[PDB]
Amino acid sequence: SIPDGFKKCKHLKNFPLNQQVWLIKFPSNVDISKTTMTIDKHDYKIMDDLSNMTLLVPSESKESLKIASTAPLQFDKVFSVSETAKIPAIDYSKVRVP
Amino acid sequence: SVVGSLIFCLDCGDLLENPNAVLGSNVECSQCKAIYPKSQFSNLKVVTTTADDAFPSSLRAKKSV
Amino acid sequence: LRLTAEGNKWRTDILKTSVDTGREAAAEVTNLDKDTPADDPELLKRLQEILRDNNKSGILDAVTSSKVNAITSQVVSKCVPDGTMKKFPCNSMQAMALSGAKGSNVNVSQIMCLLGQQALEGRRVPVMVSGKTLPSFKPYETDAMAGGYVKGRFYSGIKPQEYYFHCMAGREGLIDTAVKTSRSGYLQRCLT
Amino acid sequence: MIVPVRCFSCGKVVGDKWESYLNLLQEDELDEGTALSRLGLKRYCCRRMILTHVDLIEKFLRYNPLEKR
Amino acid sequence: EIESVQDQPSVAVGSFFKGFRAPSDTTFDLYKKDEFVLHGENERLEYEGYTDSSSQASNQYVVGLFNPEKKSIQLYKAPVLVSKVVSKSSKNLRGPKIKS
Amino acid sequence: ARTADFRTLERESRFINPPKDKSAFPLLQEAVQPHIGSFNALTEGPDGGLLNLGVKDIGEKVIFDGKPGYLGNKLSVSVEQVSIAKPMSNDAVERKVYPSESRQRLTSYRGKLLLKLKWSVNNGEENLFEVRDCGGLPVMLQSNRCHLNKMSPYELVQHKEESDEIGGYFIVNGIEKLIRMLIVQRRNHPMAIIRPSFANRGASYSHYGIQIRSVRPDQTSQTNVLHYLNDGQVTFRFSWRKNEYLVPVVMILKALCHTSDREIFDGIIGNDVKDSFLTDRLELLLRGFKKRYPHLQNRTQVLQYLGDKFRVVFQASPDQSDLEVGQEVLDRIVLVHLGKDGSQDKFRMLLFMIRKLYSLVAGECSPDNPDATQHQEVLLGGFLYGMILKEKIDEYLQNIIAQVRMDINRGMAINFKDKRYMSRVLMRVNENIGSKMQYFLSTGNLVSQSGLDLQQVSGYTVVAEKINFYRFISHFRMVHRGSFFAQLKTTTVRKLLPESWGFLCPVHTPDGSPCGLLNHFAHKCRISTQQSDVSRIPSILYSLGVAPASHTFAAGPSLCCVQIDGKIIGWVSHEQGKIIADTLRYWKVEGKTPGLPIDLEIGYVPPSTRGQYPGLYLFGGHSRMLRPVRYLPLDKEDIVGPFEQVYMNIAVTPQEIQNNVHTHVEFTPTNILSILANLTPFSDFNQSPRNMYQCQMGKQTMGTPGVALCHRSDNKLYRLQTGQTPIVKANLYDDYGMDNFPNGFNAVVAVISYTGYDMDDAMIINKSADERGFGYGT
Amino acid sequence: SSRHGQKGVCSRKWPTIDMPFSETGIQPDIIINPHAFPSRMTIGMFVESLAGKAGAL
Amino acid sequence: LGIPRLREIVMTASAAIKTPQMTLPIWNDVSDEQADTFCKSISKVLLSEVIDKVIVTETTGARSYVIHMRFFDNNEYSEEYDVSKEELQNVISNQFIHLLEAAIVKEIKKQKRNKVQRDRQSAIISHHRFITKYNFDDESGKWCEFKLELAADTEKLLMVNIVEEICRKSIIRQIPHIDRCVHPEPENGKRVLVTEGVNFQAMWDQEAFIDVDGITSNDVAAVLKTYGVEAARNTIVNEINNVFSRYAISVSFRHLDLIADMMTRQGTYLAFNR
DNA sequence: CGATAAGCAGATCTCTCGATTGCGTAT
DNA sequence: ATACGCCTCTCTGCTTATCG
RNA sequence: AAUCGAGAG
Ligand SMILES: [Zn+2]
Ligand SMILES: [Zn+2]
Repeated sequence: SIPDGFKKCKHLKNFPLNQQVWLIKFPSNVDISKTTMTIDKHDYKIMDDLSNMTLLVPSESKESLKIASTAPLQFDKVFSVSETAKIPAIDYSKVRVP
Repeated sequence: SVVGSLIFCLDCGDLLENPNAVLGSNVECSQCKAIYPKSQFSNLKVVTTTADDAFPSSLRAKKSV
Repeated sequence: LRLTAEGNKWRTDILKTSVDTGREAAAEVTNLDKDTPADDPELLKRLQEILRDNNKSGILDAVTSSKVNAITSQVVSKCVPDGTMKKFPCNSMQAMALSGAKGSNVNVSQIMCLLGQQALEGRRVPVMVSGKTLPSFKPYETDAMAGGYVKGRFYSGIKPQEYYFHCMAGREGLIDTAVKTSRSGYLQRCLT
Repeated sequence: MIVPVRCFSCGKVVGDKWESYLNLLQEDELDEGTALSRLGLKRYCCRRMILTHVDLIEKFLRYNPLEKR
Repeated sequence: EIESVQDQPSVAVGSFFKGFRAPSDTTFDLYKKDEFVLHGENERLEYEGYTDSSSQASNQYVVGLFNPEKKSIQLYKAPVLVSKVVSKSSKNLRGPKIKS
Repeated sequence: ARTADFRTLERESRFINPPKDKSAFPLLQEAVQPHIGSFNALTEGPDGGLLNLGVKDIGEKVIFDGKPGYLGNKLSVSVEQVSIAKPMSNDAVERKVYPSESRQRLTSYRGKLLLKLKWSVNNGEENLFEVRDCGGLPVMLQSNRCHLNKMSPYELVQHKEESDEIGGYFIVNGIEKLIRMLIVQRRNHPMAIIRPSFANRGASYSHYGIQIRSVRPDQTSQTNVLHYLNDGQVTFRFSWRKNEYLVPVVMILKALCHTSDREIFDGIIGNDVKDSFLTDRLELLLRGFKKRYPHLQNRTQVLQYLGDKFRVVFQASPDQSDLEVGQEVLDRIVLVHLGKDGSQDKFRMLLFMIRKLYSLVAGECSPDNPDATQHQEVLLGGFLYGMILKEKIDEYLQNIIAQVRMDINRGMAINFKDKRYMSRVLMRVNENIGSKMQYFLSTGNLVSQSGLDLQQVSGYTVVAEKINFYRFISHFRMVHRGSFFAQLKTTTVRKLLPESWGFLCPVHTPDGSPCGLLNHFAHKCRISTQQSDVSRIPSILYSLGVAPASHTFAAGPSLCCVQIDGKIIGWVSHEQGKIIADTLRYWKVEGKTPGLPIDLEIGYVPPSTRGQYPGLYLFGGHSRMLRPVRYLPLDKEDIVGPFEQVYMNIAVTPQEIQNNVHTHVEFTPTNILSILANLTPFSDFNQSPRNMYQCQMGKQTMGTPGVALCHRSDNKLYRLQTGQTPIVKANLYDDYGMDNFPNGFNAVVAVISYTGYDMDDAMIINKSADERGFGYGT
Repeated sequence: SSRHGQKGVCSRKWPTIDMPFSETGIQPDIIINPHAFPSRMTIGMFVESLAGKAGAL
Repeated sequence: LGIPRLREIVMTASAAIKTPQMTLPIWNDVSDEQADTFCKSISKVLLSEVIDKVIVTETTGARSYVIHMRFFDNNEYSEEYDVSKEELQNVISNQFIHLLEAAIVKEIKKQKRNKVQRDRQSAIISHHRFITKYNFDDESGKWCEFKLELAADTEKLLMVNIVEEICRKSIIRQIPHIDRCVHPEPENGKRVLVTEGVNFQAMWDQEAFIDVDGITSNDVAAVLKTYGVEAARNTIVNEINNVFSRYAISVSFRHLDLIADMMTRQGTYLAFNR
């Protein structure tokens, strides 16, 4: 069976690997088209995150998916991008009152 | 697959049977209907230690303070 | 109900000595070296172990209760009756406390000098699961006031946290009297 | 509810001073102590009788079973 | 630096279970509606897989190769699918509708 | 400057002319806001109302005639829309009725209740609809179904009520009744529990457990208990119809979602593979299940076994397949706060509860104290009204089916397609649902097929006696632990814990038998009556760094478990969880982000050494207890709850704010006390038992009940003739408008031993003052 | 009772001439024994008498 | 103390007194060090009070266990508990392994619903059911490792909870009905020695350290058993009186004597109840 | 016979008020 | 309108059992 | 007459 509205992608794209495999996770406020760096004048905290995330890469058919094995083929490093804010240090000279 | 005394099938992820609990040389997955051998499962070792709250005593109190 | 200027001076000077009593009691129950800072990681860890373990918590409570009771005794002996502006027999509060008409030296002491440590059953105030005894006090604070030792008196009034601890103790007394009067009578009936 | 005729403690007639007290508070911009003094209330027993009167009779009177509302 | 970012579906990542290994004879078929469905099969297995609707709208994942010598790091996009592997001989076993 | 003012001119002007827009005492209405809002939440609000959700989850009950694989014709009676009318009368065209008439007539003040039945036949072949009146349902005053709902003080006086009449109570038989607020376990939170009664529950029973009280969207609740047996197997527990059943946890684990056993291993044990305690217990559990039930190898078979096991107790219909009745019990018992279509989330929550049980039995987390205010919420009373109404309409829907079954078995023919037959049966049953609700109000007894997850039966409504306005306003702030604890000997339940700081008044508690059990809220404590918008919070959390709870495969106290109302949103490190909690608090206090309501209670539990089970817990539901507090960064008002408060440092006054120790400060120390405990002058100079005596005695004073006494017919009323305002009064004496209700008189008091006639506790009154009307009343 | 839990029954209606009188001329309408305080310790009642006198003045 | 004690004495006459105690006078020629030595000799020591940790190494290579019991150092426990390597080894050889195997076989039943060392190992194997190895550190008193081999039908057992239960419930050197003997500070001159249990005949032997003629106890039933009605009456008066002593409530001895003589009127310990 | 592991039984000041007390049914 | 039968959190002491 | 609720010492 196939759920309604689902249309199977038929032609995929290439993957130039024979280089380190990486995983990076972004929030929904990061424009992917374009360790505390600045993106579009914004602050983002970055850290790192018996395996469960397998890698599915199209074979020499561009129509299906396979599990690489060069036993899965796990990413060399898993990153994460996090939205943050600046907590204002309290100005005690005002609130601290006799 | 093997975790301490526990072995799980690599296909259906179902807990198998312990080797020394069934007919010889054939431990069978009840979901995949696959066949596993008694080999490569030499020693299902688990090392346990007592709770350290298990033996309250006069000497145990003196151990730390 | 009042004291002299010298009486208040003695009272505040002796109460200043009660700043470090809780920290010393914690440092000695936790077997740590005396004069260790109140924010020492090892002291905080040992206080957490003592919080988890009921018997160790009771040991800490009893030791610190003895120390703060000693401070209270010093204050009371220094300030009554030698620190009271109006004196017996003119001082009517002191007069009827001494005379047995009503009250006692403990009541006069609490009105004029110090309420002292508040005791729940036979221990200090209950503690949360975070090691806090009240939202105001930081976790595992080695302060006598945090443990229920109220330096206030009923003449000058007591702070909010002290008011809370005193309400704890008063509620405990009101519960205990009802339990006691409930349990007394079956014995006498069965005997008689 | 309504102003007492006399002061409770001494007995001085203070029932004729409530309306004057309100007048001196409203028309004149007098504080309560000044108004009470100018009414002739010197003893605090007499001062409290007018200073602390509530006058609930006005709120009672709005529930009139004899007039259409 | 970032040079190229892919939007068209190329790769994906799944969560079957810990230490999952699959034979080379099995493959997967994708579906896009963004909700995704994945499907695979062999003689006595079925690699069914769906995705958490409430989560995909927020979290996004990026894959890519890195060049130790150069700077033109590679980038890609890959959705996550939470898959439930099913048997075949233990799928269609039932009983009476009501036991008397 | 003057510390206080009598406000004589303002008070007398307001007495002369009641305001025409609104009452001048807003605080006097927030006091009864819990009761009014609880009664309001069952007809209005999102999702159609609590009564509508209750009928929706009651659903359809079916029967078969048997007339000629083919069981007969199917009749499914149900209700899908329930409405209450504002009370009218026929004295043709009806006219509005106001509670003054109910008080004077010595009768009840009730509105008609209408349910539209659905007499469906053959799953949609034809449906007969007919609205049926089900008696006059009592309603509480000043609610959205009362005719005083929007009237100004002027209009209230014109309609004979009061200048500042408050609602929150009902009128039955000309007598005013109030549904007391009960304090029950916090909803949708699994709390570890150590109880010797769990060991007493049989043999091979430990005292450990994991109890969660799930609450349905219509505010009904289901308690699931996750026992631990000494051998190693974990047992599920539930109660359905005043009896209790036990189920292996693995049965429900597999019935919930189609999952393997390696998935159960990964869910219960995370990266802690080397943890021998966990691995051995989990092996015991998995092998015990695979031994006891070898013929349940898939979700469908497990569900069918459950359905076969639960037929006669669940009143499952003859048509219901075993698989679907198993799905019905799975959706109707297990973790009902996730509801239907949430099997995956129920699976995650059961796995989390099992890991927490193993932590409790391994002594890595301390037991959660159930009587501490940290782990409690309030059953509002309007919510209990809605729950009882839902149970009564369920009984009615089952009684009409019983009537048609009796017709079938008496030999009479039927026609489920016949409106004449529907009319004939509908008049042979009992439709005084309103009279049964009136019975509940007038007795307090809870007649029930299900105990509504509650412990006691009687003692649910008390007369809102009006000896005095302190008494009256105190009725609406009293919270009870339950009548079970009234007869007991565990004194520890009555202890004044530091977890109630700012929520329960430390002072206001009756002395004697009800001491400690009957409590009162702090006057600034608020009980939420609606669900806060939480749909966008998971989205913000993923942006913050919360790894989703579907593809992370983590478990244990070594990581922070982010939950929302009992739904595992994701997993995160402890340091990052602390950062997330801080950032959420900041964004919640500053009113910019639309996805963070200020009522949100982000109760964060940091990691500790054998302390409480850690994790970030988010709550936004009904029945929570909330108090205001000044967030120190950006210096704005914040809202905290008892669960969140036991870990945050809150300076009592701004003078003792410490560097990097405090993030909050009370608005004032006086807002941790009740109204009665705030009205005591110089309370901080008396011995605390005397403050408690004053709270008890100020509700017993012959003061003024109210001013509309010519429009009431109460059994007994005490009125002080001439009251006075206190010279020494709290600033909150005016804020609650207590001058409207004088309670005593300023007296000249000599502390003197002169008479000889007042030594033990007596006092002497001047004879002349007595003859001048001092302290007179009728 | 006062607002400090000092409850007591009225033991006699003392005639006003037999009541003690002050240098101001006023005679108190309530007499409370000083012995009610030392054990109850209701200093709020003392300070309330003080503040009430000051306010009425 | 207090009313619960009065319930124990006059209301219940419980032979199962909650805190039985014996006051043991000391002869005037016994020093404090000997007093402490006697206290530790009399007081009981369980096996759990001498063991630091226990390591269970299960192997499926038929299924076997290697139970290693790590003890406190000899210079610690031989000093604090008056327990020796020989006494410890005898306890482990005799009682611990027998109790462990009894627990194991009961658990299975519930589930079915230096030539000296060589000879010692052989004897332990022969006497016990399913032990296959045994070695005790006879040169340091530091450990005791013994194997334990089960069948192949046996389901998995924790083998740590039962070991902990056995190690707690197995004694080393215990005199019946006595847990602890504490030497408090002497008061009013006479130096006393109070135990946390009652066993009159156990200290009847210790003439050297204990003046047996002055052994006064707390349990009224035990003294009735061993000494008679009148000693029971005396201890009734004393126990019903010293409850009022801490509360500083003066009750004449005529009331207590009349109550005691009513309670012992038949020659036994009759309570005031139905 | 007997020695626990287990099951069953009956207990745990005086005074003043008010409010309610039962539902289905067959003729 | 109405008249018969139906409606879950302590404690000591006495007594029987039951299994090697 | 019971039951429930509110009280007083
Ligand atoms: Zn398999
Ligand atoms: Zn006067």
